[PDB]
Amino acid sequence: EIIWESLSVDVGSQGNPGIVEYKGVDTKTGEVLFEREPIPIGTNNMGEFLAIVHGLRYLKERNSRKPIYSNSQTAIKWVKDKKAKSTLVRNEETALIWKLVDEAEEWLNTHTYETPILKWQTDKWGEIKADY
RNA sequence: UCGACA
DNA sequence: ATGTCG
Ligand SMILES: [Mg+2]
Ligand SMILES: [Mg+2]
Repeated sequence: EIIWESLSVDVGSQGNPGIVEYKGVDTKTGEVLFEREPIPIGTNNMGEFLAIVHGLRYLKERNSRKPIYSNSQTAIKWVKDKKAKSTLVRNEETALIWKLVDEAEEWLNTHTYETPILKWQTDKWGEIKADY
């Protein structure tokens, strides 16, 4: 049932909106494959979205067909739509995350991928392996 | 009016 | 508490 041969991604924050980071781990081993430097202001869902898209890019650049697990129904939908429907205000503090989101959407519109993006089933399996 | 995912 | 979708 759990596809162990996969990349798991999650967001961590302090505040929401607040300081946002995300990371990607090997679901089997728990090895940390990428971790993004904290972004001073963002939302949980923005970070969950950026983590997926970072994973797609990471896997694509490495010619890997592994799926990606996320526990975020929001982010999964945003990635599918190629569109992050965040409510976060736009100002000088949120400019960085909003630039990163814009660039993520732009990646999705300029690349193909066959990577299945799967929902991690927290209720049945416990916390996703990339959890902070 | 909630339900659900975080 | 907030950020999001069904
Ligand atoms: Mg999560
Ligand atoms: Mg989590």
